[PDB]
Amino acid sequence: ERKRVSKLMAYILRHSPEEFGLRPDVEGFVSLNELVNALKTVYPEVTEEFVREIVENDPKGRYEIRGDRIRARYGHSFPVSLDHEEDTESRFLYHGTPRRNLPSILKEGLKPMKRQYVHVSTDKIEALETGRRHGREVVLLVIDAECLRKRGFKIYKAGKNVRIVERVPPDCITLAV
Repeated sequence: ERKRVSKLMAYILRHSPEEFGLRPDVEGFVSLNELVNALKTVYPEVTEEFVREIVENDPKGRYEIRGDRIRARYGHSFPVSLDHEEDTESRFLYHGTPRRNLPSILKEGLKPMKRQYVHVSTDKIEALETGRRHGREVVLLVIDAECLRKRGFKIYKAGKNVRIVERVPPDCITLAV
């Protein structure tokens, strides 16, 4: 039940709020009341406290509540003005992806694709688990974070391990494992 409701929250908060009549503010927030009411049209037993539980217990840091408003911290496919802190300390960052994507990435770098930002991770396991969602022969990309910063692509702390960055040029990918 938690996972099914969380997946619908991510759909609403990252991709298609307008399908439920919701319009996030410029920071990506909708009111908690609005979200609960939207979830109840699919899952009527859902309550504000069950959503609050999902947010508190989420292992990746998917969601953020500020008072009576809630957003997804990352993953959006519509423009959002996020106020996340910059990651200045990480030396290496990681991105897992199916091997089938590697030829394009070596030419183009990582691109945000359908999302606003490229997503990477401080954590090798999480990076690989993310890649495995997409396919079977996952490669672990090692990314030189200082290479990104030097080129004006600041990295932001979007989640426990999740990091977002405008893009990753291929010169900043040091290894594919």
